[PDB]
Amino acid sequence: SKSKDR
Amino acid sequence: GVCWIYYPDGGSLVGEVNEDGEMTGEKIAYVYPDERTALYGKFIDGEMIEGKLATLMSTEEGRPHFELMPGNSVYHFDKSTSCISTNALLPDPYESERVYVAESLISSAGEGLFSKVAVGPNTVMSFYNGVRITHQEVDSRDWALNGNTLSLDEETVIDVPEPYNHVSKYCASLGHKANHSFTPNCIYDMFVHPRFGPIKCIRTLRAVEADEELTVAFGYDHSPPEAPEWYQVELKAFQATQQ
Ligand SMILES: Nc1ncnc2c1ncn2[C@@H]1O[C@H](CSCC[C@H](N)C(=O)O)[C@@H](O)[C@H]1O
Repeated sequence: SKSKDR
Repeated sequence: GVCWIYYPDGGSLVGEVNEDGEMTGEKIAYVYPDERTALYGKFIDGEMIEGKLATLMSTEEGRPHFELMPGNSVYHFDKSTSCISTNALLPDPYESERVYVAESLISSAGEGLFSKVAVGPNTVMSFYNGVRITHQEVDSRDWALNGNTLSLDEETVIDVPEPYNHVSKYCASLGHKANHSFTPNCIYDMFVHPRFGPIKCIRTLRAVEADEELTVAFGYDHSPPEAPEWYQVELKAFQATQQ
């Protein structure tokens, strides 16, 4: 969720 | 004779394999995606024990011939963990010839990442190394601590936490210094690095000019809009320009 490019 | 083993990202290990058929010996090399810059020396089973910076000058019957660079430019397999690097200040020599950090052209973006040189599309420009933490952790804390978090896979997030977000404190890689755009000229893409191990890199989608700022799509979840307020803002703006 809380981070780039999942 | 010689074997080359390419990673999907375009980097390779090249050398004579040993009796048991492993990338093991004193004259193995890792060759970066430009097929020129290389790290030459001692590997065991494809792990860089001692790689000295070299240029690939040519191949004869498929065999690579290197020139060492002067210095004692030695590098080592050094996967991060709480520990970002054993050499926080030693730059990636491939990255160093391609990008530099400067004030961003985007108002109040702060710093950004720029091409030193003109390159083609599909060109790997910079590396995104960091400490290796978990999604639960990342997702349990405030956005203010999540500026540099990058999803690696479904178990791992890569972070560059304060104060390593300052180049005078960390400059082994610079991928985290790339700013966000909804009209990017680059993407994050998987990369297997001889020093950092499996990380992500930053690759052009189109030809880029010397001194252009490099931008990527951060790709936060648009509808769970789980993102920091500045991104949520640029999104409203952009979707208006689109709708
Ligand atoms: N499009 C954008 N607009 C405003 N700020 C941005 C941005 N893209 C990145 N940033 C800033 O950069 C952070 C991600 S790290 C990118 C490098 C950063 N500009 C720096 O000076 O260290 C974000 O938390 C945000 O503060």
